[PDB]
Amino acid sequence: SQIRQNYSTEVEAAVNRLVNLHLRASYTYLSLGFFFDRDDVALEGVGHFFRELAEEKREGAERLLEFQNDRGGRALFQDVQKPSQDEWGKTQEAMEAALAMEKNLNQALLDLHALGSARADPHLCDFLESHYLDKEVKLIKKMGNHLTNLRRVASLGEYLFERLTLKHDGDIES
Amino acid sequence: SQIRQNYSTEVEAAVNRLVNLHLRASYTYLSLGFFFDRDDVALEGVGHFFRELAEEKREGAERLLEFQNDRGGRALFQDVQKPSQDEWGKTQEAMEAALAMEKNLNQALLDLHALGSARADPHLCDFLESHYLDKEVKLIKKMGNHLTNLRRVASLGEYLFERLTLKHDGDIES
Amino acid sequence: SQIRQNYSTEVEAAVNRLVNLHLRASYTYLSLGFFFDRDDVALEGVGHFFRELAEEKREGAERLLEFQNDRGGRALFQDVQKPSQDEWGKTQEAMEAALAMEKNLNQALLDLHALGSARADPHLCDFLESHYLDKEVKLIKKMGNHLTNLRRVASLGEYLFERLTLKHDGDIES
Amino acid sequence: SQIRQNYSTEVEAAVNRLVNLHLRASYTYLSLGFFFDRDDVALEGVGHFFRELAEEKREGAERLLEFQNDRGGRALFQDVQKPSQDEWGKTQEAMEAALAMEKNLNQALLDLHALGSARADPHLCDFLESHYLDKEVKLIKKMGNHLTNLRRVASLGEYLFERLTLKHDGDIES
Amino acid sequence: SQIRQNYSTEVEAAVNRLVNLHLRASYTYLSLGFFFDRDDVALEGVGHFFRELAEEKREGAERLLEFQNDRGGRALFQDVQKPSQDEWGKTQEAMEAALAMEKNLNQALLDLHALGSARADPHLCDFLESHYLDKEVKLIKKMGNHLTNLRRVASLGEYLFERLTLKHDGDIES
Amino acid sequence: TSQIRQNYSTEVEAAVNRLVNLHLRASYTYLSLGFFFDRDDVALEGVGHFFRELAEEKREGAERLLEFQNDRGGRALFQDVQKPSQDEWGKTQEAMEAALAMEKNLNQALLDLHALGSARADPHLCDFLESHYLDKEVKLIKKMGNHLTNLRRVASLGEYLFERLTLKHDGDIES
Amino acid sequence: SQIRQNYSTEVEAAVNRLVNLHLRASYTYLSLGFFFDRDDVALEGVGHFFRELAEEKREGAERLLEFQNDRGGRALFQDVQKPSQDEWGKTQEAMEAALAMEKNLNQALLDLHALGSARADPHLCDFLESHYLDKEVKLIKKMGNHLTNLRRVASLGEYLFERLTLKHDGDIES
Ligand SMILES: [Fe+3]
Ligand SMILES: [Fe+3]
Ligand SMILES: [Fe+3]
Ligand SMILES: [Fe+3]
Repeated sequence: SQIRQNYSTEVEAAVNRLVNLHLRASYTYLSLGFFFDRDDVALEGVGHFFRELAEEKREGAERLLEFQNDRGGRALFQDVQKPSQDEWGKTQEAMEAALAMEKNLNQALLDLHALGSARADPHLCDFLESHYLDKEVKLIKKMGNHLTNLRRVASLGEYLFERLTLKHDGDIES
Repeated sequence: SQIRQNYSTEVEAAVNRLVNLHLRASYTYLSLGFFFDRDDVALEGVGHFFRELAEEKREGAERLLEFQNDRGGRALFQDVQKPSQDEWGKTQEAMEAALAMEKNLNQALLDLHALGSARADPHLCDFLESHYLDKEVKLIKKMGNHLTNLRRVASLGEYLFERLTLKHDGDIES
Repeated sequence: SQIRQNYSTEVEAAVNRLVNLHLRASYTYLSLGFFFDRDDVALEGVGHFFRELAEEKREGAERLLEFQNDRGGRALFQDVQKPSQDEWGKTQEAMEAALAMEKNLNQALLDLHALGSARADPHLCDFLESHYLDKEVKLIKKMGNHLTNLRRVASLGEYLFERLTLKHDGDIES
Repeated sequence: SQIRQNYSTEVEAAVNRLVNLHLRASYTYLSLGFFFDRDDVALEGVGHFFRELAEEKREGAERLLEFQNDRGGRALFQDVQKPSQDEWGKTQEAMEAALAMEKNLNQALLDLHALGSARADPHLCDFLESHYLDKEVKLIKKMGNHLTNLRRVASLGEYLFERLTLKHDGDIES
Repeated sequence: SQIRQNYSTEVEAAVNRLVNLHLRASYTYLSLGFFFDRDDVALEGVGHFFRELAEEKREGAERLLEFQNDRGGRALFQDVQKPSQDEWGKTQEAMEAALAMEKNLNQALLDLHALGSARADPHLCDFLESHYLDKEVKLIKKMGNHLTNLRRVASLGEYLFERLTLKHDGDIES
Repeated sequence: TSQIRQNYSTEVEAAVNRLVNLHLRASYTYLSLGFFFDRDDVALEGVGHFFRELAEEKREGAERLLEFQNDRGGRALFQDVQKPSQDEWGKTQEAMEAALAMEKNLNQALLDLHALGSARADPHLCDFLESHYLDKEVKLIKKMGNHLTNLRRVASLGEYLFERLTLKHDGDIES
Repeated sequence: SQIRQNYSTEVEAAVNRLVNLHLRASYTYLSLGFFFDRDDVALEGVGHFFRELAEEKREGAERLLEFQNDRGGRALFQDVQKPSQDEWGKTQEAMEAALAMEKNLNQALLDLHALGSARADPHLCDFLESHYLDKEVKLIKKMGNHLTNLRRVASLGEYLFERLTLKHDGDIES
C-alpha cells in the first residue's frame, strides 16, 4: 500500500463493519421489499419503495468499498446477517422497523465521522459528509413523513396510502 | 418630491402600514407553511400551499413599494410582528386562521380604497382595483372552497384532501 | 420527535435566531434596495443590486427552515425588527452599512459552525460549509470590491460606477 | 358565506336582475338571429351577427354568476321573459330594436355601478369597468355604425349591406 | 315558405315547445351547476359537469331552430320557466333531480318521433334518430352510472366521488 | 342627440376636447424640444430621440381621446395648437425640467378630468382614463424625475456621459 | 332500473337471442375459418376471410350488449350452439353455407327492426339501421359476388380464386 497515507487502522476497520452494516441493511430492505409483493399483502407501492431502498443501500456499501481501496486500506467481508425478522405484519410496523434501521445506520455513521474527526482524517470528514450523511438525514425524514401519514390513515387508509402517496411519488421521484 | 403630485400624506402613511400588513401576513404564511412540513404533521400539500401563498404576499408588499416611490412618497419600515401563533394544530384551524388573515387583509385594502376614493386619488383607486382587490377576492374564494371541502372530509379525510386536492391543483396551478 | 437524532437543542436554538438574522438581513436590503430606486437618489443599479441581495438572504433563511424541520427541530419565529436606519444617504455609506451588515452575518455563521464542531454535529458542518459559508465569503469580496471601486471614483463617479459596474454586471451576472 | 365581505344585499339583488337582463337579452338576440336565417328573409350575415351577439350576452350573464359566488352571494333565477317581439320585419328596425336593447342594457350597468359606487364597493367598480362597461360602449358604436350605414343604403342596399359589410367583417371577426 | 314541404303544423308546433324544453333544461342545468361552485358546496367537479351539460342542451335547442327554418316552419319563443328549485341540497338529490329532468327530455323526444312517424315525416326520423335520441340515451346512462356510484359512496364519499370521478373524466373527456 | 350617446354629458365632452388639444400642444413642445437636441450646436442624439419618442407617445395619447370621443357619441372640435412654450431650450437640465413641468401640468389636467367625471359619475371615464392614461402619466413623471435626479448629480462632461451611458443605452433596449 | 325508458321486455328478450345468434354466427365462422387453413385444404385466403368475418360477428355481438346495458335492460347468456357442421368440404359449399348462415342473420335483424318499429322504439330503429342492417346488406353482396366468382371458376379455379381474389383484396381490404 504505497498510496496509504493518513489512514488509521482504527478507522480502516470501522468502515469494514460499516460496509457490512449497509450490506445487512440492504438485505433486510430486500426481504421487506419482497414480503410486500406477496399475495397476502399485495402492496406494490411499498414493495417497490423498499426494493429501491435496498438499491440505495447496496450502492452505498459499494461506495465505501471504493473509498477504501482509494484510501489504501485492505477490506475484508464478514458474513451478512439474515434480516432481523421474517414476516413484517403490516406496513406501519414495517416502516417503524425500517425507520429503526436508519437511525441505527445513521448512528453508526456519525460515529465514523466522530472517529475520524478525532483521528484528524479530513478526507473522511469530506466523503461521509458529502455522500452519506446528507442522504441519511434526507432519508429519515422521508420515512418519518411516511410514518406520520400512515398513523393518520390508520385497513382502508393502508390501501390509499400506497396508491395516493407511495405509488404516485415513487413513479415521479425516480 | 419633484414628481409628487396628488399624493397626500394621509394616504401615503396608510400604504406604509399596508406594506407591513403584507409583510406580516407572509410571515405568518411562511411559518404556517413550514409547520406543515414538520414530521409531526407531514402534509406536503398544505405546506407548499401556504409557502407559495407567502410569496404572493411578499410580491404584493414589494408591489406597494414600487407603487410608493412611483408616487414620490417616502416609505419607512416598522418592524414585522411575529405570526399570530407558533404551532397551528390541524389544517382545518390553519385554513381558518388563514382565511381570517385574508378577510382582515382584504379589509385593509377596502379601507385604503375608500380613503383615496373619498380623498379623490384615481391612480390608487384603480391600481388597487387592478392589482390587489381582484386577487384578494379570488384568494378568499379559494380558501373558502378549501375550508368547505375540509369540513366535508372531517383523520383520513385530512390526508385524502391533501393528496387529491392540494397536491394536484398545486402541480397544475404552478 | 421520531426522526430527531444527534440534533441538540443548544444548536437548535441557534439556527432559530440565525433564521431571524437572515430575515432581518433581507429586511435590511429590501429597504436599502427601495431607497435607491427613489426619485431623490434614482440609482437603478444599486437598487436592483440590493433587492437581489434581499432575494438571496430570504432564500437563505428559508433554507435554514428546511434544514430545521428536516433535522427534527421545531422552529419558532421571533419578530423581525426594522432595519438599522431609514435613509441611507449615499451609496458609499450604504455599501459600507451593507458590508457591515454582511460581516456580522458571516460572524454568526462562523459561531454556529464552531458550536456544531464542539457539539460534534457533522451534518451541520456539511450543510453550513457547503450552502452558507462559501456563499458568504464570496459575498463579502463582492461588496468589498464595490467599496474599493466606490472610494476610487469618489458625484459623477457615483453615477458612472452604478452605470458602468453595477448595471452591466447585474444584467450579465444574473 | 364565510367569504362574504363588503358585499351588500342591496347590490347583491341587483346583479341578480342584471343576470336575467342579460339572459333575456341573449334570448332576444337568439330569436332575432334565427328570424334572419329564415327563408322569408334569407340574410345569412345579419343572422350570424345576432347569433354571435346572443353568444356574447350569454357569456356575459355567466360572468355575473361567477362574479356572484366569488363575492359569497347567493343568486336566484327568475324566469326569462320571452323576447319583446316575434316578427322583426327587416334589418333596419331589427338593428333599431337591437340598439334599443343595448342602451337599456348599458343603462342597467351604469345604474349598478352608481349603486356600488355609492355603497363603496371597489371590486364591483373594477369588475364592471373592466369587463362589462367597456364592452358595452364599444358594442353600441358598432350597432350605431351599422344603423348609419343601413339608413344610407335604404331593398337592394339591404342586400349589399349584409353582403358587403356584415359578412366580410363577420368572417374577419371570426 | 316556398320551401315548406311535408312539414305539418301539428308537428311544427311540437318542436317549438320542444325547443323551450331544452332552453329550460339548460336553464335548470346552469343554475344547478353554479350552485355547486358556491362556497357552501365547493364541488368544482359537479359544477363543471352540470355547466357543460347546460351547454350541451343549449346547443341541442339551437339545433331545433336550425332544423326548423330548414324545414320551412316559423318558430316562436314562449318564455323560459325558472328552474325547478333554487338550492339543490347535496349532490345525490341534484343528480336525481337531473336524471328525473333528463328522462322527461327523452320522453318528449320519443313523443315527437312517434308523432312524426305516425304523420309519416322521414326527415324527422333521420334528424331525431341521429342527432338527439342517441345522445339522450347516452346521457341517461351516464347520469345513472353517476347515481349508482354516488349511492355506493354515500360526506367523505361525496368529496372522493367528485375528485376521483367527475374531475378526472371531465378533464379527459372534455 | 346621437343614437349612441348615453350617459355622456357636455360638461365632460368639452373637457376631453381641450384635453385632446393639450396632448397636441404637448407633442408639439416635445417635437420641437426633440429636434433642438438634434441640432449641431447641441448634438445630443440620445435626448433628441428621447423627446421625439415622447412626442409620439403623446400624439398616440391624443388620438386615443378622439377615438374615445366618437365611441362615446360626442362630437369633437379642434382649437388651434399654439406654438411650444419656448424656442431654445439651452441645456438638457432645463429641457428636462421644462419637460417634467409639462407632464405635471398634463397629469394635472387628467386628474381634473377624472374628478369631473367621477363627480358626474361616468364609470366608462373611470375605466378609460385610469387604465390608458393615468398609470402611463405616473410612470412617465417618475422616469423624467429619475433622469433629472441623475442629471443634477452628474453636473459639461457629465451632460455628455448621461446621454451615452443612460439615455442611449436604455433608449435602444427600452424601445 | 332508473335509466330504463321506452324499452320493453318483448324486445329486450329479442336482442338477447340476437346476441347469441351473432355469437353462434362467429363460432360458425371461426370453425369454418380454421378448417380452411388445415393442411388438407391449405387455403390461407379463405381461412383469413372467415376468421376476419368471425372477428366482425364477435364485435357485433358485443355491440348489442353495450346497447343492452345502455338501454337499462339486463341480458342473460344462453349457451352457444356448436356450429351447424364439422367438415365443410369445398369452398363453394362453405361460402354457400356461409351465405346461408348470413341471410338468416339479416332475417333476424329485419325481424327485430319490425318488432321495434311496431312497438315504436326509435332508438332501436336508429341503432339497427346505422350499425347492423347496412353492414349486413354489404356483407351478403360480398359473399354473393364471391359465390358467383366461384361458380365461374368451378380444382384449379378454386386455387386461383383464393389466390387472385381473396388474398389480393384481403390484404388491401384489411
Ligand atoms: Fe380599472
Ligand atoms: Fe468539516
Ligand atoms: Fe327510421
Ligand atoms: Fe373607480
